[PDB]
Amino acid sequence: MELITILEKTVSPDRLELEAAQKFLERAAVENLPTFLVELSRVLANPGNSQVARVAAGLQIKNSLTSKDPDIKAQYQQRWLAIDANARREVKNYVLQTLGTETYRPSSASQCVAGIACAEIPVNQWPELIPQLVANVTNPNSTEHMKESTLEAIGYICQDIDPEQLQDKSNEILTAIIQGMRKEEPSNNVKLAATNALLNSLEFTKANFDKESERHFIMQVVCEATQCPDTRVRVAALQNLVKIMSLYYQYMETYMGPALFAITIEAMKSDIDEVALQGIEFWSNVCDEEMDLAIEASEAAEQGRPPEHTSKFYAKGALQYLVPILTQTLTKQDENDDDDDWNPCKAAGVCLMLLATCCEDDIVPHVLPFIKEHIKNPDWRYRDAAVMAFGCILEGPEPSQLKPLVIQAMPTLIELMKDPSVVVRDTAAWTVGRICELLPEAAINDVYLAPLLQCLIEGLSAEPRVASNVCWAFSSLAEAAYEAADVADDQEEPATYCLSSSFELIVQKLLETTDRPDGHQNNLRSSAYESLMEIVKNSAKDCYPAVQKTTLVIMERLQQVLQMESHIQSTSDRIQFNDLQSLLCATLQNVLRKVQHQDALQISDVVMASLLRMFQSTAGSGGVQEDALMAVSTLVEVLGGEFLKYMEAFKPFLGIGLKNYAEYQVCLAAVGLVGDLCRALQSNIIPFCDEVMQLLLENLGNENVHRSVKPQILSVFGDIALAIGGEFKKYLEVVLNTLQQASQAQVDKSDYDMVDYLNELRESCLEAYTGIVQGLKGDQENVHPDVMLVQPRVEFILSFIDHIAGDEDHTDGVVACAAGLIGDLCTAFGKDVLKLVEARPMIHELLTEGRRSKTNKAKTLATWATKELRKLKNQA
Amino acid sequence: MAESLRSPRRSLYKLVGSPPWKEAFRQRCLERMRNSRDRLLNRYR
Repeated sequence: MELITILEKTVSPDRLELEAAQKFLERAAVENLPTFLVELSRVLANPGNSQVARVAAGLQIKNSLTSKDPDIKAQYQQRWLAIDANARREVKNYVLQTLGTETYRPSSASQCVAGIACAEIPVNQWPELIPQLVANVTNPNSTEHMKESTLEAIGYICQDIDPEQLQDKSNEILTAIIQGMRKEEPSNNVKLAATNALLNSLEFTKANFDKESERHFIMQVVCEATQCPDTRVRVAALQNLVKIMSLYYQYMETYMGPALFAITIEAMKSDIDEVALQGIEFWSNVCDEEMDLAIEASEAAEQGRPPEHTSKFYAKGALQYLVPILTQTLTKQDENDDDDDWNPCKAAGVCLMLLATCCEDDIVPHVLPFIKEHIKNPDWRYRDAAVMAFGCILEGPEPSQLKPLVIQAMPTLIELMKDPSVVVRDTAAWTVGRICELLPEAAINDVYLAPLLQCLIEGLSAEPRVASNVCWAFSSLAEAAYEAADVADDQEEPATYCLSSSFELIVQKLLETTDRPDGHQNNLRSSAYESLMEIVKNSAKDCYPAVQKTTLVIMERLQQVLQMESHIQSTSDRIQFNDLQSLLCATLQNVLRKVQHQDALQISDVVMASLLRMFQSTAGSGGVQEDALMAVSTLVEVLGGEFLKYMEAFKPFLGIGLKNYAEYQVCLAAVGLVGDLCRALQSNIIPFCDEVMQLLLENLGNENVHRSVKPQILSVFGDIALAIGGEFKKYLEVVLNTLQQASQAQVDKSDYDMVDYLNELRESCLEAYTGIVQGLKGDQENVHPDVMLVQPRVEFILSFIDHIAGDEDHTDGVVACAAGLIGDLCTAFGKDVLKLVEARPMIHELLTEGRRSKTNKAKTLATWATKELRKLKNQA
Repeated sequence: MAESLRSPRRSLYKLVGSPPWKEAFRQRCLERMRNSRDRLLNRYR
């Protein structure tokens, strides 16, 4: 606080008295920054200042110039800068002996000095701190307190400021810090501080590493620093070998083998957890880097150019030393644990999982004997290790080689799922879930499908830890059975389904598990509802009455929530009921889309009533309206033209939704509903379309919406033009100019996100124009005379598509939309467009290349356009 | 074939590995809209 106050702390330290004295700080001292450093700069240099008082000064100093938000104290840095006619130059005389005084800790004084120095370095007008620090690293006395506090301050400075600033004297700092990196200093703590400082200085030392002269010595010192007695400098040295690996992989071929290899293998073999964990981290990072390099090499091979970064295959080179020590680590499972601390065995598991992906199919021979032999060990440790390891290697090797192992190990897994231990059952459930999720052909065999289903349905009533896996095991299995349908001749639905006999029992068991009193553990309830949605989605032609029963039950459950929706006492109530209502609405949509047309009629009334009553919600909130809008967006499509009766009550709520631009999530859903979904009303939306068009124009005027709303609005314009058809007059002049003006926007190639965003805007305008032309022309064989109003605009459309064709950063779809837009102009007029096209042959490139495009839409549209054009030019 | 995402090591353990269902619904609805629009456009040929 103050010189008068700090001496009182030395005599009588307290807690309430310090807070009482701190009241005047923010009132006077913070504002009166000048002639306030002087009083704090005359106490803690004195050895008579007790630790308890110096810490109570350092804490308040650090609070005064450090904060969670930087800029509010950058203002303090600016206020401090104006005082540098005394500031930092008077405390030069103070810091030189404030260090390394009294009790053997930095007492947060070094943290205070770091504030001053990180405040100065953005201006760089007073470099003299660097000699003030480096002088006492080679000083004759070299007391451990001074050296350790100085190196700790250097670390603070390196880790606080933006890395770009400190490059002015990087070489000197690097040369100084390595002097304290030597074991020749008798003090052990100085080694700890030196190792800590180097870790944070790697950010900006790039100019030193990029030439061998210093780097060879640096690597020698760092690697020799691992052969050290103290545990803290061992772990810190390995922690400095990692994050050296990630930053400078390219140079490692001279160091990794002779030095890093043996020390890292011995580290993984270490009995103490820390060193083994650091070795696991190192060898995980090296294979992460090799995976990225393999991805880049694949990209270069696809482009045909040689790769710019050749891989050294460190992880792939050495497996016989890695796999056995890795597997043995899994045997040291903690008997009782909270499953939250990063135990070495979990790291070993994730490292082996990464190794499987990086090494691909060479991992199998090294790990197979352990899995085969220890799977039946009476020691539960080895059973857990064998089951846990087997589930990690599922990725990587192709399913052809892994198929026989799964086939001949499935009988063991089912009986392994029941075990006196709990962790064995948990890991068996995890393994079987991943097996059925990743290798569908292995789990689709009927040799053990019935025992597998029986065991799964029996385990669905078990603890949430295994139930959360049995859900998502039923999923990715039901879908695989749906895909592998015995006959799928018609596109409508598979006539028969491998799960047909058990399907109703599966649905009943899922319903019983959904409302368990422990559904919140491991998000069991949400997983169960998602699994139920996936089950209903992939239902067969058969078992429809199970869907009918599910509809009745889910409708009973949907209206049941409406009471607790009102009876709210806490935010968690809102969280839980919002999640429950969203899941209920999604399941109701997914189950309505499946039932027969006739069956939906008897439920539509109650569905719409419940939906409209729920839509009131909290008088408006993005967490509720989206679900209702999607549900209606499905009901209107499934029901068809009968929606006319419900439209009258619903439309004011739609007019609420359209104006919700503060929440773009509701806006896009409402616009989608307004589009082809509401288009099913055909020539009956005419009374309602006026306010809809007004609101859409307003959403086109207000420039606060998300960038993705505009294409949906253009698509809605096109759909409305298609729907109304012959009564777009007094409306076309209002939208044509808007889309004309919008279409000419441009953005550069600095980010390909902007490139494909512009591509979406292009295609959305293109399809809007196609819809407008189709709607104006009508389905009649003769051309309606009202189409003449768009005639003067055609040349701008051709110029716009030519401007699209000028750039070559295309993707799929735009070519098909261009073909569609060109294929109807000939039908519209047939006498003039044949001579606007030929003046600019650029579209012939799109047409001819479309014939060979890689997608059905583009091929069909380009063939149709070419047939339309060629059958009109022949008449000449 | 690689794919997936390089999540931090903390959350990579015993993961369910399922994307959020809410974002999937929007993509599914967009695909449905595109398919319906194409099917309606096919009626004129």
